[PDB]
Amino acid sequence: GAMGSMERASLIQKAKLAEQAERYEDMAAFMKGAVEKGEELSCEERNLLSVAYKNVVGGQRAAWRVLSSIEQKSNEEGSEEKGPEVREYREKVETELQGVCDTVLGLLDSHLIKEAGDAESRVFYLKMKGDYYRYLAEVATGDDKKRIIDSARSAYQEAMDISKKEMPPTNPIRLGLALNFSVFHYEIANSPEEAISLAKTTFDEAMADLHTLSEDSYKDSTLIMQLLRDNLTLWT
Amino acid sequence: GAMGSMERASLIQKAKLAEQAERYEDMAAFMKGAVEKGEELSCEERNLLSVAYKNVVGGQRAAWRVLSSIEQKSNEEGSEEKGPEVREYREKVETELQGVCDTVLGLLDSHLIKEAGDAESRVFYLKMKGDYYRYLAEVATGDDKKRIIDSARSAYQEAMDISKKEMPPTNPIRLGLALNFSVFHYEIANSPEEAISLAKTTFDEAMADLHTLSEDSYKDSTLIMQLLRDNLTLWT
Amino acid sequence: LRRMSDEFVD
Amino acid sequence: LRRMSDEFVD
Ligand SMILES: [Ca+2]
Ligand SMILES: [Ca+2]
Ligand SMILES: [Ca+2]
Ligand SMILES: [Ca+2]
Ligand SMILES: [Ca+2]
Ligand SMILES: [Ca+2]
Ligand SMILES: [Ca+2]
Ligand SMILES: [Ca+2]
Ligand SMILES: [Ca+2]
Ligand SMILES: [Ca+2]
Ligand SMILES: [Cl-]
Ligand SMILES: [Cl-]
Repeated sequence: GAMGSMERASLIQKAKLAEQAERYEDMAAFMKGAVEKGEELSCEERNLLSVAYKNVVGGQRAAWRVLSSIEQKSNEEGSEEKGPEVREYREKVETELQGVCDTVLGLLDSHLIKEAGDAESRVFYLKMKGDYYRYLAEVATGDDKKRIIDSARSAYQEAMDISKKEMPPTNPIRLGLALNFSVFHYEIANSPEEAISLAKTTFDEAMADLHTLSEDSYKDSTLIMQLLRDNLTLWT
Repeated sequence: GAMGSMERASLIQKAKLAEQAERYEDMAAFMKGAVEKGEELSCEERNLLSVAYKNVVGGQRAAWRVLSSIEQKSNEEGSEEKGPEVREYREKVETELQGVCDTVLGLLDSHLIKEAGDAESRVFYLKMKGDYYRYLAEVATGDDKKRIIDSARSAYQEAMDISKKEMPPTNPIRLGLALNFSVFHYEIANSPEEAISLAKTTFDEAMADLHTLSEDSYKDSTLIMQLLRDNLTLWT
Repeated sequence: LRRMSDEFVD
Repeated sequence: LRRMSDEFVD
Protein backbone atom coordinates (compact mmCIF):
# COMPACT_ATOMS: atom_id res chain seq x y z
CA GLY A 1 0.00 0.00 0.00
CA ALA A 2 1.11 3.55 0.84
CA MET A 3 3.92 2.10 2.97
CA GLY A 4 5.20 -0.13 0.14
CA SER A 5 8.16 2.14 -0.60
CA MET A 6 9.40 2.44 3.00
CA GLU A 7 11.99 0.08 4.51
CA ARG A 8 10.73 -2.43 7.08
CA ALA A 9 13.17 -1.14 9.69
CA SER A 10 12.11 2.48 9.05
CA LEU A 11 8.45 1.53 9.50
CA ILE A 12 9.26 -0.07 12.86
CA GLN A 13 11.35 2.95 13.89
CA LYS A 14 8.49 5.30 13.01
CA ALA A 15 5.93 3.11 14.80
CA LYS A 16 7.94 3.63 18.00
CA LEU A 17 8.10 7.40 17.37
CA ALA A 18 4.34 7.46 16.74
CA GLU A 19 3.78 5.66 20.05
CA GLN A 20 5.84 8.28 21.92
CA ALA A 21 3.83 11.05 20.23
CA GLU A 22 0.52 9.26 20.96
CA ARG A 23 -0.22 9.15 17.23
CA TYR A 24 -1.87 5.73 17.23
CA GLU A 25 -3.50 5.93 13.77
CA ASP A 26 -0.03 6.58 12.34
CA MET A 27 1.45 3.82 14.50
CA ALA A 28 -1.12 1.35 13.16
CA ALA A 29 -0.50 2.35 9.54
CA PHE A 30 3.26 1.91 10.00
CA MET A 31 2.80 -1.52 11.60
CA LYS A 32 0.36 -2.62 8.86
CA GLY A 33 3.08 -1.63 6.38
CA ALA A 34 5.62 -3.69 8.33
CA VAL A 35 3.36 -6.76 8.36
CA GLU A 36 2.79 -6.46 4.64
CA LYS A 37 6.53 -6.84 4.02
CA GLY A 38 5.78 -10.55 4.50
CA GLU A 39 8.35 -11.40 7.19
CA GLU A 40 7.37 -12.81 10.57
CA LEU A 41 7.20 -10.39 13.52
CA SER A 42 9.45 -10.43 16.57
CA CYS A 43 7.98 -10.31 20.05
CA GLU A 44 8.57 -6.55 20.27
CA GLU A 45 7.03 -6.02 16.82
CA ARG A 46 3.95 -8.09 17.73
CA ASN A 47 3.47 -5.86 20.77
CA LEU A 48 3.78 -2.70 18.63
CA LEU A 49 1.08 -4.03 16.29
CA SER A 50 -1.24 -4.83 19.20
CA VAL A 51 -0.73 -1.52 21.02
CA ALA A 52 -1.40 0.47 17.85
CA TYR A 53 -4.69 -1.16 16.91
CA LYS A 54 -5.88 -1.52 20.52
CA ASN A 55 -5.62 2.26 20.91
CA VAL A 56 -7.30 2.97 17.56
CA VAL A 57 -10.22 0.60 18.11
CA GLY A 58 -10.38 1.65 21.78
CA GLY A 59 -11.22 5.22 20.80
CA GLN A 60 -13.82 4.03 18.29
CA ARG A 61 -15.45 1.68 20.81
CA ALA A 62 -15.66 4.44 23.42
CA ALA A 63 -17.24 6.79 20.86
CA TRP A 64 -19.69 4.11 19.73
CA ARG A 65 -20.81 3.49 23.32
CA VAL A 66 -21.49 7.22 23.82
CA LEU A 67 -23.52 7.45 20.60
CA SER A 68 -25.39 4.18 21.23
CA SER A 69 -26.46 5.43 24.67
CA ILE A 70 -27.79 8.67 23.16
CA GLU A 71 -29.60 6.65 20.48
CA GLN A 72 -31.14 4.31 23.06
CA LYS A 73 -32.47 7.27 25.06
CA SER A 74 -33.89 8.80 21.86
CA ASN A 75 -36.06 5.70 21.41
CA GLU A 76 -37.64 5.85 24.88
CA GLU A 77 -41.28 6.78 25.47
CA GLY A 78 -41.76 10.54 25.82
CA SER A 79 -38.56 11.32 23.90
CA GLU A 80 -38.91 14.03 21.25
CA GLU A 81 -38.24 13.06 17.62
CA LYS A 82 -34.90 14.53 16.51
CA GLY A 83 -34.61 12.91 13.08
CA PRO A 84 -32.09 10.42 11.60
CA GLU A 85 -28.88 12.16 12.68
CA VAL A 86 -28.08 10.17 15.84
CA ARG A 87 -28.54 6.84 14.04
CA GLU A 88 -26.59 8.07 11.00
CA TYR A 89 -23.59 9.20 13.04
CA ARG A 90 -23.60 6.06 15.20
CA GLU A 91 -23.65 4.08 11.94
CA LYS A 92 -20.70 6.12 10.62
CA VAL A 93 -18.56 5.38 13.68
CA GLU A 94 -19.69 1.74 13.64
CA THR A 95 -18.69 1.28 10.00
CA GLU A 96 -15.24 2.78 10.65
CA LEU A 97 -14.81 0.50 13.68
CA GLN A 98 -15.83 -2.55 11.62
CA GLY A 99 -13.32 -1.44 8.97
CA VAL A 100 -10.45 -1.41 11.48
CA CYS A 101 -11.48 -4.84 12.83
CA ASP A 102 -11.59 -6.23 9.29
CA THR A 103 -8.13 -4.78 8.60
CA VAL A 104 -6.63 -6.50 11.65
CA LEU A 105 -8.39 -9.80 10.92
CA GLY A 106 -7.12 -9.51 7.33
CA LEU A 107 -3.51 -9.17 8.51
CA LEU A 108 -3.94 -12.18 10.79
CA ASP A 109 -5.37 -14.26 7.92
CA SER A 110 -2.81 -13.00 5.38
CA HIS A 111 -0.56 -14.43 6.64
CA LEU A 112 0.47 -13.97 10.27
CA ILE A 113 -1.34 -16.95 11.81
CA LYS A 114 -0.39 -19.56 9.21
CA GLU A 115 3.35 -18.71 9.52
CA ALA A 116 3.28 -18.65 13.35
CA GLY A 117 4.69 -21.95 14.65
CA ASP A 118 6.00 -21.06 18.12
CA ALA A 119 3.47 -21.14 20.96
CA GLU A 120 4.17 -17.53 21.94
CA SER A 121 3.45 -16.16 18.47
CA ARG A 122 0.54 -18.47 17.63
CA VAL A 123 -1.29 -17.84 20.92
CA PHE A 124 -0.67 -14.11 20.54
CA TYR A 125 -2.26 -13.98 17.08
CA LEU A 126 -5.18 -16.26 17.94
CA LYS A 127 -5.92 -14.11 21.00
CA MET A 128 -5.91 -11.07 18.68
CA LYS A 129 -8.30 -12.84 16.30
CA GLY A 130 -10.65 -13.51 19.23
CA ASP A 131 -10.40 -9.90 20.43
CA TYR A 132 -11.24 -8.30 17.08
CA TYR A 133 -14.14 -10.69 16.48
CA ARG A 134 -15.27 -9.77 20.01
CA TYR A 135 -15.22 -6.07 19.07
CA LEU A 136 -17.29 -6.91 15.98
CA ALA A 137 -19.69 -8.78 18.28
CA GLU A 138 -20.10 -5.72 20.51
CA VAL A 139 -21.85 -3.84 17.67
CA ALA A 140 -23.47 -6.76 15.81
CA THR A 141 -27.29 -6.94 15.64
CA GLY A 142 -28.18 -8.80 12.43
CA ASP A 143 -28.19 -12.32 10.96
CA ASP A 144 -24.46 -12.87 11.40
CA LYS A 145 -24.24 -11.99 15.11
CA LYS A 146 -24.19 -15.67 16.09
CA ARG A 147 -21.47 -16.48 13.54
CA ILE A 148 -19.31 -13.55 14.70
CA ILE A 149 -19.67 -14.73 18.30
CA ASP A 150 -18.74 -18.28 17.30
CA SER A 151 -15.68 -16.99 15.40
CA ALA A 152 -14.48 -15.20 18.53
CA ARG A 153 -15.15 -18.29 20.67
CA SER A 154 -13.30 -20.57 18.26
CA ALA A 155 -10.18 -18.38 18.11
CA TYR A 156 -10.04 -17.97 21.88
CA GLN A 157 -10.55 -21.72 22.40
CA GLU A 158 -7.73 -22.71 20.04
CA ALA A 159 -5.48 -20.18 21.79
CA MET A 160 -6.42 -21.55 25.23
CA ASP A 161 -5.71 -25.12 24.15
CA ILE A 162 -2.22 -24.24 22.90
CA SER A 163 -1.44 -22.03 25.91
CA LYS A 164 -2.40 -24.73 28.43
CA LYS A 165 -0.16 -27.25 26.61
CA GLU A 166 2.85 -25.06 25.87
CA MET A 167 3.02 -22.16 28.37
CA PRO A 168 3.35 -21.83 32.17
CA PRO A 169 0.24 -20.61 34.08
CA THR A 170 2.00 -17.30 34.81
CA ASN A 171 2.86 -16.47 31.19
CA PRO A 172 1.49 -12.91 30.58
CA ILE A 173 0.13 -13.88 27.14
CA ARG A 174 -1.72 -16.86 28.63
CA LEU A 175 -2.99 -14.64 31.47
CA GLY A 176 -4.19 -11.86 29.14
CA LEU A 177 -5.89 -14.44 26.88
CA ALA A 178 -7.80 -15.93 29.82
CA LEU A 179 -8.75 -12.46 31.05
CA ASN A 180 -10.17 -11.51 27.64
CA PHE A 181 -11.90 -14.86 27.12
CA SER A 182 -13.54 -14.43 30.54
CA VAL A 183 -14.78 -10.99 29.44
CA PHE A 184 -16.09 -12.63 26.24
CA HIS A 185 -18.07 -15.10 28.35
CA TYR A 186 -19.47 -12.43 30.66
CA GLU A 187 -20.29 -9.68 28.14
CA ILE A 188 -20.83 -11.38 24.78
CA ALA A 189 -21.83 -15.01 25.36
CA ASN A 190 -24.21 -14.35 28.27
CA SER A 191 -22.27 -16.88 30.38
CA PRO A 192 -21.34 -15.08 33.63
CA GLU A 193 -20.73 -18.34 35.51
CA GLU A 194 -18.23 -19.51 32.89
CA ALA A 195 -16.55 -16.09 33.07
CA ILE A 196 -16.21 -16.29 36.85
CA SER A 197 -15.00 -19.92 36.79
CA LEU A 198 -12.34 -19.14 34.20
CA ALA A 199 -11.10 -16.03 36.01
CA LYS A 200 -10.89 -17.91 39.34
CA THR A 201 -9.10 -20.98 37.97
CA THR A 202 -6.66 -18.81 36.00
CA PHE A 203 -5.83 -16.70 39.06
CA ASP A 204 -5.36 -19.71 41.34
CA GLU A 205 -3.14 -21.62 38.91
CA ALA A 206 -0.96 -18.53 38.40
CA MET A 207 -0.70 -17.98 42.18
CA ALA A 208 0.72 -21.49 42.56
CA ASP A 209 3.45 -20.89 39.94
CA LEU A 210 4.67 -17.46 41.11
CA HIS A 211 7.42 -19.08 43.20
CA THR A 212 9.26 -20.06 40.00
CA LEU A 213 9.61 -16.46 38.78
CA SER A 214 12.24 -13.73 38.95
CA GLU A 215 11.35 -10.38 40.52
CA ASP A 216 10.69 -8.83 37.09
CA SER A 217 8.53 -11.71 35.81
CA TYR A 218 6.67 -11.74 39.12
CA LYS A 219 5.76 -8.08 38.62
CA ASP A 220 4.52 -8.76 35.07
CA SER A 221 2.34 -11.72 36.07
CA THR A 222 0.88 -10.17 39.23
CA LEU A 223 -0.16 -7.06 37.26
CA ILE A 224 -2.49 -9.15 35.08
CA MET A 225 -3.62 -11.31 38.00
CA GLN A 226 -4.86 -8.09 39.61
CA LEU A 227 -7.04 -7.43 36.54
CA LEU A 228 -8.59 -10.89 36.98
CA ARG A 229 -9.22 -10.09 40.66
CA ASP A 230 -10.76 -6.71 39.78
CA ASN A 231 -13.24 -8.43 37.45
CA LEU A 232 -14.06 -11.12 40.01
CA THR A 233 -14.77 -8.36 42.54
CA LEU A 234 -17.07 -6.56 40.10
CA TRP A 235 -18.87 -9.77 39.09
CA THR A 236 -19.37 -11.33 42.55
CA GLY B 1 -17.12 19.26 -0.20
CA ALA B 2 -18.07 15.88 1.29
CA MET B 3 -20.57 17.65 3.56
CA GLY B 4 -22.25 19.46 0.65
CA SER B 5 -25.26 17.13 0.66
CA MET B 6 -25.98 17.38 4.40
CA GLU B 7 -28.37 19.96 5.91
CA ARG B 8 -26.78 22.80 7.88
CA ALA B 9 -28.82 21.92 10.96
CA SER B 10 -27.83 18.24 10.72
CA LEU B 11 -24.14 19.21 10.51
CA ILE B 12 -24.49 21.29 13.68
CA GLN B 13 -26.39 18.47 15.42
CA LYS B 14 -23.66 15.98 14.50
CA ALA B 15 -20.89 18.39 15.57
CA LYS B 16 -22.43 18.35 19.07
CA LEU B 17 -22.64 14.54 19.01
CA ALA B 18 -19.00 14.35 17.88
CA GLU B 19 -18.00 16.60 20.79
CA GLN B 20 -19.76 14.30 23.29
CA ALA B 21 -17.98 11.30 21.75
CA GLU B 22 -14.62 13.14 21.74
CA ARG B 23 -14.40 12.70 17.97
CA TYR B 24 -12.81 16.06 17.25
CA GLU B 25 -11.67 15.35 13.66
CA ASP B 26 -15.30 14.54 12.84
CA MET B 27 -16.49 17.59 14.76
CA ALA B 28 -14.16 19.82 12.73
CA ALA B 29 -15.27 18.31 9.41
CA PHE B 30 -18.93 18.85 10.33
CA MET B 31 -18.28 22.47 11.33
CA LYS B 32 -16.27 23.14 8.15
CA GLY B 33 -19.30 21.83 6.25
CA ALA B 34 -21.56 24.17 8.21
CA VAL B 35 -19.35 27.19 7.48
CA GLU B 36 -19.30 26.35 3.79
CA LYS B 37 -23.10 26.67 3.66
CA GLY B 38 -22.32 30.41 3.49
CA GLU B 39 -24.50 31.67 6.35
CA GLU B 40 -23.08 33.54 9.33
CA LEU B 41 -22.46 31.57 12.54
CA SER B 42 -24.27 32.08 15.84
CA CYS B 43 -22.32 32.45 19.06
CA GLU B 44 -22.84 28.77 19.90
CA GLU B 45 -21.79 27.72 16.39
CA ARG B 46 -18.64 29.87 16.55
CA ASN B 47 -17.71 28.10 19.78
CA LEU B 48 -18.28 24.67 18.19
CA LEU B 49 -15.95 25.62 15.32
CA SER B 50 -13.26 26.81 17.73
CA VAL B 51 -13.48 23.80 20.06
CA ALA B 52 -13.24 21.37 17.16
CA TYR B 53 -10.12 22.81 15.54
CA LYS B 54 -8.45 23.67 18.86
CA ASN B 55 -8.61 20.00 19.82
CA VAL B 56 -7.41 18.79 16.41
CA VAL B 57 -4.46 21.18 16.20
CA GLY B 58 -3.78 20.68 19.92
CA GLY B 59 -3.05 16.99 19.36
CA GLN B 60 -0.84 17.78 16.37
CA ARG B 61 1.11 20.46 18.26
CA ALA B 62 1.71 18.10 21.19
CA ALA B 63 2.93 15.39 18.81
CA TRP B 64 5.18 17.85 16.97
CA ARG B 65 6.78 18.97 20.24
CA VAL B 66 7.56 15.35 21.17
CA LEU B 67 9.12 14.63 17.77
CA SER B 68 11.03 17.94 17.65
CA SER B 69 12.58 17.19 21.05
CA ILE B 70 13.72 13.75 19.86
CA GLU B 71 15.11 15.34 16.69
CA GLN B 72 16.98 18.02 18.66
CA LYS B 73 18.60 15.37 20.86
CA SER B 74 19.58 13.37 17.75
CA ASN B 75 21.64 16.35 16.55
CA GLU B 76 23.69 16.69 19.75
CA GLU B 77 27.38 15.82 19.96
CA GLY B 78 27.95 12.14 20.78
CA SER B 79 24.51 11.13 19.46
CA GLU B 80 24.52 8.06 17.21
CA GLU B 81 23.34 8.50 13.61
CA LYS B 82 19.89 6.92 13.20
CA GLY B 83 19.11 8.03 9.64
CA PRO B 84 16.38 10.30 8.19
CA GLU B 85 13.37 8.76 9.94
CA VAL B 86 13.00 11.20 12.86
CA ARG B 87 13.16 14.23 10.55
CA GLU B 88 10.82 12.60 8.02
CA TYR B 89 8.15 11.80 10.61
CA ARG B 90 8.43 15.22 12.27
CA GLU B 91 8.00 16.71 8.78
CA LYS B 92 4.92 14.53 8.19
CA VAL B 93 3.23 15.73 11.38
CA GLU B 94 4.30 19.31 10.66
CA THR B 95 2.79 19.25 7.17
CA GLU B 96 -0.52 17.89 8.50
CA LEU B 97 -0.54 20.60 11.20
CA GLN B 98 0.15 23.30 8.60
CA GLY B 99 -2.70 21.85 6.52
CA VAL B 100 -5.18 22.21 9.38
CA CYS B 101 -4.01 25.79 10.06
CA ASP B 102 -4.41 26.64 6.37
CA THR B 103 -7.91 25.15 6.39
CA VAL B 104 -8.99 27.31 9.34
CA LEU B 105 -7.39 30.45 7.90
CA GLY B 106 -9.15 29.66 4.61
CA LEU B 107 -12.55 29.53 6.31
CA LEU B 108 -11.84 32.83 8.05
CA ASP B 109 -10.85 34.46 4.74
CA SER B 110 -13.72 32.88 2.79
CA HIS B 111 -15.79 34.50 4.13
CA LEU B 112 -16.29 34.57 7.90
CA ILE B 113 -14.31 37.73 8.72
CA LYS B 114 -15.65 39.94 5.93
CA GLU B 115 -19.29 39.19 6.88
CA ALA B 116 -18.69 39.68 10.63
CA GLY B 117 -19.94 43.15 11.63
CA ASP B 118 -20.75 42.78 15.33
CA ALA B 119 -17.84 43.25 17.75
CA GLU B 120 -18.37 39.83 19.34
CA SER B 121 -18.12 37.96 16.03
CA ARG B 122 -15.38 40.09 14.47
CA VAL B 123 -13.11 39.93 17.53
CA PHE B 124 -13.73 36.18 17.79
CA TYR B 125 -12.64 35.54 14.19
CA LEU B 126 -9.65 37.90 14.29
CA LYS B 127 -8.47 36.20 17.50
CA MET B 128 -8.77 32.86 15.67
CA LYS B 129 -6.75 34.24 12.75
CA GLY B 130 -4.02 35.30 15.19
CA ASP B 131 -4.07 31.91 16.92
CA TYR B 132 -3.69 29.83 13.76
CA TYR B 133 -0.92 32.08 12.42
CA ARG B 134 0.70 31.67 15.85
CA TYR B 135 0.55 27.87 15.48
CA LEU B 136 2.16 28.23 12.04
CA ALA B 137 4.84 30.39 13.68
CA GLU B 138 5.59 27.68 16.25
CA VAL B 139 6.94 25.40 13.50
CA ALA B 140 8.26 28.00 11.02
CA THR B 141 12.01 28.11 10.30
CA GLY B 142 12.43 29.48 6.76
CA ASP B 143 12.20 32.75 4.81
CA ASP B 144 8.55 33.39 5.68
CA LYS B 145 8.87 33.06 9.48
CA LYS B 146 8.92 36.85 9.91
CA ARG B 147 5.87 37.31 7.68
CA ILE B 148 3.92 34.59 9.54
CA ILE B 149 4.76 36.28 12.85
CA ASP B 150 3.66 39.65 11.48
CA SER B 151 0.38 38.14 10.23
CA ALA B 152 -0.35 36.84 13.73
CA ARG B 153 0.58 40.19 15.28
CA SER B 154 -1.61 42.12 12.85
CA ALA B 155 -4.70 39.96 13.45
CA TYR B 156 -4.30 40.11 17.22
CA GLN B 157 -3.77 43.89 17.12
CA GLU B 158 -6.90 44.55 15.06
CA ALA B 159 -8.86 42.32 17.45
CA MET B 160 -7.46 44.17 20.49
CA ASP B 161 -8.35 47.55 19.02
CA ILE B 162 -11.97 46.53 18.41
CA SER B 163 -12.30 44.79 21.78
CA LYS B 164 -11.03 47.82 23.73
CA LYS B 165 -13.52 50.07 21.89
CA GLU B 166 -16.59 47.83 21.91
CA MET B 167 -16.37 45.33 24.80
CA PRO B 168 -16.17 45.55 28.62
CA PRO B 169 -12.80 44.59 30.23
CA THR B 170 -14.41 41.43 31.67
CA ASN B 171 -15.76 40.10 28.37
CA PRO B 172 -14.46 36.48 28.09
CA ILE B 173 -13.60 36.92 24.39
CA ARG B 174 -11.59 40.07 25.16
CA LEU B 175 -9.91 38.27 28.08
CA GLY B 176 -9.02 35.18 26.04
CA LEU B 177 -7.69 37.38 23.22
CA ALA B 178 -5.39 39.26 25.61
CA LEU B 179 -4.25 35.99 27.18
CA ASN B 180 -3.31 34.55 23.78
CA PHE B 181 -1.70 37.77 22.54
CA SER B 182 0.41 37.83 25.73
CA VAL B 183 1.51 34.25 24.98
CA PHE B 184 2.35 35.39 21.43
CA HIS B 185 4.58 38.12 22.86
CA TYR B 186 6.31 35.79 25.31
CA GLU B 187 6.81 32.71 23.12
CA ILE B 188 6.85 33.90 19.51
CA ALA B 189 7.88 37.56 19.41
CA ASN B 190 10.65 37.30 22.03
CA SER B 191 9.00 40.13 24.00
CA PRO B 192 8.55 38.83 27.58
CA GLU B 193 8.18 42.34 29.03
CA GLU B 194 5.33 43.14 26.65
CA ALA B 195 3.73 39.80 27.55
CA ILE B 196 3.91 40.55 31.27
CA SER B 197 2.67 44.14 30.85
CA LEU B 198 -0.32 43.03 28.80
CA ALA B 199 -1.27 40.22 31.20
CA LYS B 200 -1.03 42.56 34.22
CA THR B 201 -3.02 45.42 32.68
CA THR B 202 -5.69 43.02 31.40
CA PHE B 203 -6.06 41.38 34.83
CA ASP B 204 -6.23 44.70 36.69
CA GLU B 205 -8.79 46.25 34.34
CA ALA B 206 -11.00 43.15 34.60
CA MET B 207 -10.72 43.15 38.41
CA ALA B 208 -12.10 46.70 38.48
CA ASP B 209 -15.16 45.75 36.38
CA LEU B 210 -16.18 42.54 38.20
CA HIS B 211 -18.62 44.47 40.39
CA THR B 212 -20.91 44.99 37.37
CA LEU B 213 -21.39 41.26 36.75
CA SER B 214 -23.93 38.61 37.67
CA GLU B 215 -22.80 35.51 39.57
CA ASP B 216 -22.61 33.47 36.35
CA SER B 217 -20.68 36.12 34.37
CA TYR B 218 -18.38 36.61 37.35
CA LYS B 219 -17.50 32.90 37.27
CA ASP B 220 -16.78 33.06 33.51
CA SER B 221 -14.52 36.11 33.76
CA THR B 222 -12.61 35.01 36.88
CA LEU B 223 -11.82 31.64 35.25
CA ILE B 224 -9.84 33.37 32.49
CA MET B 225 -8.34 35.92 34.88
CA GLN B 226 -6.86 32.95 36.75
CA LEU B 227 -5.12 31.83 33.53
CA LEU B 228 -3.56 35.30 33.24
CA ARG B 229 -2.41 35.03 36.88
CA ASP B 230 -0.97 31.55 36.29
CA ASN B 231 1.13 32.89 33.41
CA LEU B 232 2.27 35.92 35.42
CA THR B 233 3.36 33.54 38.20
CA LEU B 234 5.32 31.39 35.74
CA TRP B 235 6.92 34.40 34.03
CA THR B 236 7.89 36.44 37.13
CA LEU C 1 -16.18 0.83 37.27
CA ARG C 2 -15.98 -0.82 33.85
CA ARG C 3 -14.59 -4.37 33.71
CA MET C 4 -10.96 -4.82 32.65
CA SER C 5 -9.62 -6.47 29.52
CA ASP C 6 -5.93 -7.07 28.88
CA GLU C 7 -3.54 -4.10 28.74
CA PHE C 8 -0.21 -5.96 29.06
CA VAL C 9 2.78 -4.89 26.97
CA ASP C 10 6.08 -6.81 27.06
CA LEU D 1 4.12 23.67 34.17
CA ARG D 2 3.43 24.81 30.60
CA ARG D 3 1.99 28.32 30.15
CA MET D 4 -1.75 28.65 29.56
CA SER D 5 -3.53 29.84 26.44
CA ASP D 6 -7.29 30.37 26.23
CA GLU D 7 -9.65 27.44 26.86
CA PHE D 8 -12.91 29.37 27.37
CA VAL D 9 -16.16 28.03 25.90
CA ASP D 10 -19.43 29.98 26.17
CA1 LIG E 1 7.12 -2.60 -2.09
CA1 LIG F 1 14.23 -3.65 2.30
CA1 LIG G 1 -24.26 -1.05 10.93
CA1 LIG H 1 7.24 -19.60 11.35
CA1 LIG I 1 6.86 -23.65 26.76
CA1 LIG J 1 -24.49 21.60 -1.63
CA1 LIG K 1 -30.93 23.35 3.52
CA1 LIG L 1 8.41 21.63 6.96
CA1 LIG M 1 -22.91 40.36 9.09
CA1 LIG N 1 -20.42 46.61 23.54
CL1 LIG O 1 -22.88 10.95 9.69
CL1 LIG P 1 7.00 9.59 7.68
